Amino acid sequence: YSYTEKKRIRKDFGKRPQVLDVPYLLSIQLDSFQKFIEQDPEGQYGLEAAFRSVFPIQSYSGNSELQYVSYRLGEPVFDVQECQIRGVTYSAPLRVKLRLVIYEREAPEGTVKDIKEQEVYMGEIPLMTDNGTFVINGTERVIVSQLHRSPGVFFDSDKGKTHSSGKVLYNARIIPYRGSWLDFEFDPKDNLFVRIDRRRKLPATIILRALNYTTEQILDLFFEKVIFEIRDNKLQMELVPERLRGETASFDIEANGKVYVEKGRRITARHIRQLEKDDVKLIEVPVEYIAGKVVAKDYIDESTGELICAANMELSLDLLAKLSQSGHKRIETLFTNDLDHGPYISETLRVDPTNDRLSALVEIYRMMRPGEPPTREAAESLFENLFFSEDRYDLSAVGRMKFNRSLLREEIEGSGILSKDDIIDVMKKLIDIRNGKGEVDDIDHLGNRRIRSVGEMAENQFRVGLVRVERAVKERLSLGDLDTLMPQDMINAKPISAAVKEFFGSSQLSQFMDQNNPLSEITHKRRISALGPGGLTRERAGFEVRDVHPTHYGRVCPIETPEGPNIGLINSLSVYAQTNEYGFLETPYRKVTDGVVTDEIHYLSAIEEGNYVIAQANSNLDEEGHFVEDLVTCRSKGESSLFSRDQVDYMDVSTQQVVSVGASLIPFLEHDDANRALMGANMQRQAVPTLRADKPLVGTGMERAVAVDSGVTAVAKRGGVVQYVDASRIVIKVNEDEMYPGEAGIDIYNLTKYTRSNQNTCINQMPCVSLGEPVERGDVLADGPSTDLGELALGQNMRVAFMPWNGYNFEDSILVSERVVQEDRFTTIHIQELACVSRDTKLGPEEITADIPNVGEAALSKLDESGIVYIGAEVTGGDILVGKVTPKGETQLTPEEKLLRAIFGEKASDVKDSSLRVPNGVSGTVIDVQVFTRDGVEKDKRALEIEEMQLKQAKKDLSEELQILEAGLFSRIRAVLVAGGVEAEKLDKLPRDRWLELGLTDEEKQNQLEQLAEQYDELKHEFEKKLEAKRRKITQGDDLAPGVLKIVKVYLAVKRRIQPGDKMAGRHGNKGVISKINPIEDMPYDENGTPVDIVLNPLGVPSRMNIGQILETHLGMAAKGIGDKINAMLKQQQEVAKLREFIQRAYDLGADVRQKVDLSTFSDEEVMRLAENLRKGMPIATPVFDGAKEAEIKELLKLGDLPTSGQIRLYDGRTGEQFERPVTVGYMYMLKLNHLVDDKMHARSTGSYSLVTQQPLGGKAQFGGQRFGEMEVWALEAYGAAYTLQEMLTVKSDDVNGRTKMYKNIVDGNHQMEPGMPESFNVLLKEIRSLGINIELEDE
Amino acid sequence: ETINKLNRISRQMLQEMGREPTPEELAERMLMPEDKIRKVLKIAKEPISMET
Repeated sequence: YSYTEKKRIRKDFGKRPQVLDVPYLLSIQLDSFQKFIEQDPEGQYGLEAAFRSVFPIQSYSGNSELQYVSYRLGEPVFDVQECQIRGVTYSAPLRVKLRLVIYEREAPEGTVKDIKEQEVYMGEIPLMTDNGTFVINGTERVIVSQLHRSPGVFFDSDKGKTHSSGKVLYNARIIPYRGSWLDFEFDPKDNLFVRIDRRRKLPATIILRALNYTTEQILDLFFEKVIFEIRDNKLQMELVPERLRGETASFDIEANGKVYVEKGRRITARHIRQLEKDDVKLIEVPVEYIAGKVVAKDYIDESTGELICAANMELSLDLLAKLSQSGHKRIETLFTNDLDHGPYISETLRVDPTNDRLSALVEIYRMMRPGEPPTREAAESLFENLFFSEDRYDLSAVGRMKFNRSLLREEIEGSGILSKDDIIDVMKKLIDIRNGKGEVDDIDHLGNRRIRSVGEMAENQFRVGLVRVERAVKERLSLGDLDTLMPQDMINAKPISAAVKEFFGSSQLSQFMDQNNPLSEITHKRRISALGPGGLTRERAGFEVRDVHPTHYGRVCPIETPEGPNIGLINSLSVYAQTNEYGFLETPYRKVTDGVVTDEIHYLSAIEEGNYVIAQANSNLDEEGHFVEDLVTCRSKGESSLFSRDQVDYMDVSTQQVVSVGASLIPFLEHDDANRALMGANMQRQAVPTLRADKPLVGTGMERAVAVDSGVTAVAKRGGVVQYVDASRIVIKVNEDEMYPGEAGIDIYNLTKYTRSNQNTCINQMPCVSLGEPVERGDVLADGPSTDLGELALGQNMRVAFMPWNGYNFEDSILVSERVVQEDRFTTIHIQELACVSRDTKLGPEEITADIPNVGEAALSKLDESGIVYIGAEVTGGDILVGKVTPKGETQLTPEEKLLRAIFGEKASDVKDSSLRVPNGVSGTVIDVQVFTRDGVEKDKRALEIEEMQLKQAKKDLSEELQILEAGLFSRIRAVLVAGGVEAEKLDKLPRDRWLELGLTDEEKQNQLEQLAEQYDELKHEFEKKLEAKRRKITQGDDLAPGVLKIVKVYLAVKRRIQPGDKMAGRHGNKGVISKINPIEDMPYDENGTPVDIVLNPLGVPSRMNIGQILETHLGMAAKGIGDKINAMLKQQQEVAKLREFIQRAYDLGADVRQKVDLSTFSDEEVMRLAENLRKGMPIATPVFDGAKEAEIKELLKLGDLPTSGQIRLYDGRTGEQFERPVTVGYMYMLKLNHLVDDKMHARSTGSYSLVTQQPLGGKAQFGGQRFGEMEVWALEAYGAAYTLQEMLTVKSDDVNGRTKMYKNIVDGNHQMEPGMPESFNVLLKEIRSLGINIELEDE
Repeated sequence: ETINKLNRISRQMLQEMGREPTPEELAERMLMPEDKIRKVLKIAKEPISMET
């Protein structure tokens, strides 16, 4: 084990040896955006792919061409912290080397006149942070991976529903990656049809006639030729015997002496095989069998040229007599059948109006741009630019792969555009599907589902920007001069940056990161959405997309999706799943040999899964890999079945690969119904980070991967000895072997203190390591929010009793003792960001002065001389944070108010209090104040004070950086000089300047001294120049909105504890609202005297089938029983041998497990800190579907002194007498969800009103109003209540006179309404009246 | 005409400097006293649709 692994080692049940550990949980984001921005030397996906695809730009045949060289991204102007403070994109510039050439006269291959090659700026693109997060406009945003249909060819059925005939249709479809679609479909009467879009149904064969095909070779490609020879007489028929399968003949077919086929008899295949053995090629038929055949090609007379019969014509006896007199004895007919070879193309030709190529192109050009007359060359360029142009039509490598795969081709690469063989082969495959062979596909199948990611979508929007600019470059180079410009005047960087900033700033796939939990970050980055551009919508789709297909196994989690409007469209990516090279999903399996399961693993995609048969994770095997049975449960093709011992191909990797990271942290998930497990994993995101972090006693072992591999905690990159621990920073001295030769130094980790998360919670980092401690590489140093010792602590573990306690837990309610709220163990910390803008009106500018009209001095004592509140003054609702007054004039005073002014002489002031105030009903502390000011405006006193504060903070911090870094460097220098020429007591007297220039032997040691000297001097000069750069970044002005003088932002830190009305939840989906917060005196207590902290309700457990909360409760009681026994053995000062014995027995404990332990730990120093970390309770890991059963819980309870049944007798806190039927108490890990009540509660007496309709506008904290909607009006109609409704929708809401009349009548204490007419009905009259429709009101 | 001059010059300078031009650069770039350029930049904004 490593160093924090032996700090508090978690007991682990489970019986499957894990052979592939949990991968880097954010690999989708980072690997995608590594594919995006990287210098790829080839046509690999990236920016290089987009540039090499859309370039070279050439002129309108004016022999002036712009081509490409390379690109580069500059470093950002602003680091991420200053970028979140200021509000810009965290972006990087995009320098591109472009090369312009111009050709000469009558030399297309000849030498150019000049080349012009320079760099050019084209927009900023945002960079991903180290965690998968972008920053666009001050906030921290995540782009969710998209799921959609793979580009390729899909053969769908769409059974039954057309015209209720019972017939199935078939439609083929070519879906490109960029371009127009293609459809082929049948009709209820066996006619094929093409669609270039979802446009009108066109006959099919015209697209064949759009590809320069006559009727001859169309019927040649889609049919086989039956040859009628007239061997001297009687019009015989050439025979292949396989052609007669399943058929019935109208006469006797005789071959070589014997009549084999009888008249009116169906032909058995015995006849066919006898005809094969009898060497039968050509047989004799009457003239009547050709009455149903159809001629293949054109038959004419030779000399005269007159038409005997054109192609695709049925043959009557008249046409036979015509072809007998011309002399032709060769007849070519089309082989038909009702089952094998359907004559669909012949029927489609008989439907089709056109004949030749030109009328086909005219028909398409008339049927795509209707209403205008056609033109030949425009139609030719159109059909060029539909499917065969490199510009407006493109299948990617993935498109060509699926297009070859579903047609059973050989090569998996090819051109992006189509070809004649492609469309003809798709039509052949569709006719083959209609003829009964082959199968249709289904769109839910994850082999036909591509997962997009951030790099691909950013690349495609970048290509949109490049074509939008290449239109302008073609416009400019067509008018291009010879030498007046370097080649940057042609290109505008407004559309490129506009497109990429429009995508990252506004899309359904790019949204605010849910950042209130490390789990919530790490599962919002791992999200597979099906919405957005290029995907289905909630209104249109659909049920099969919502449903779970059997190929989601191990690729997409089935038990995590947001229950609500979009169920299943917002899927989550499974734990072990990766993304294939071609973008599809693929999951790990273990390769199985003859009988031995080899530890090598193969990632398999979905369409490669169905061929093999895959074993079960929950299987049993010896050390030689042999399965313990001779038959094992497996799945072959979406079907669970029991197969043989050595027929298996692959084993599942682990027990956890079917779920997500959100669902796998629910212990005992195999004991819950999938409904409540869906709700539990859906709400495990929403835990607020509590003030402490408190180690889930019932964990699943997936907690450390989510803790480390998210971005909240600080993972050590190079291990060593911890030199310095502060709340601000952690300073690590790197070991000698892990240290680079050049740039020696030591590591420093600047922790992020109390700061604002996007969901107003407080993301914070706290050190968990002490001074002088050995650390491993990749070991946690600073716990983030909701993390303890590098675990994931979403909430806290509390003593729970399941009993109905005086009805306070009635429906689902939770009831909490005061022992929780006295301990502040649910008291959370929120940070709000109030803002005060100060603009420039056309009546005058606003001021941030402290002098405010008509307020008290006691209201202003919490302000300074500058008018902006001090740091650290506890304010309540209504206090003034930023004193801001706006100039006004033209008071328009009334009568007797003007009389009063005259009497008392008080000037109505020229200004108005519009100060920033605290919202109604919060509290807390002002912790951070910022003043953004437009350059060219006088900075007031507190702005310069904040600037001097930040300047001293930055200079002190960079001086501490340089000082402790060179302290490590001089401590390396001393280690250098001792080897080879030691000055033991002489060195530390002579100064640090004369260490770099002391002499020593010419070896690697003198070269080492030269390296350390130049690194010292380089860090000095780098310190100086970056200090000047930091000062010029701080002191300069700030960009603002057009026409705003200055913005004062004030960060409140509210400390909200708990109260009845909050929501709490275990990890099993047992929601509840805290109802009464009892004192400790009233809680049920057992015979030892420990009061239970939360009394749940048992009635939810049989109804909602989540029985696993009971098992988690029992095992929590077991964990805290071991913790109490360890606490007793530590309080009695037992020697370390007794603790070693008891912890040894606690960690052995059960069946065959995966948890070998001490004695290998140290004698005292590791064991005693482990017992100090176990006195609050020994944790238990339960790997999800494989972990702890009941009997192991019973055997662990027998280690404690607890009863085996897990139910203690309890004594009521009030009557003091025993409850009959002893009750279940235990330790459940429960979470405080962020639906806190004080964010939800408001009320309105009378506030603002909406402008266009005089109604109170709804919202918060806009004072809202509970919308008394249509169903509630029906409810009051359903009673006899009529005065209630009359005031409910006239006087309280709408009437502009009536509400003020009501307010006067109420403050006079006279309850009475003067109803009048609603205002919005008057608006309705003006809206209908502002049509051509007269509507009036009538006489009396 | 003044608004189109501002968009043209801020199109030219954006590929010269690289970040975007501040109006302090438009003071010496053009002939206007840079306090009028703020109000010309303010006037040129199309109003939002009230059903946006």
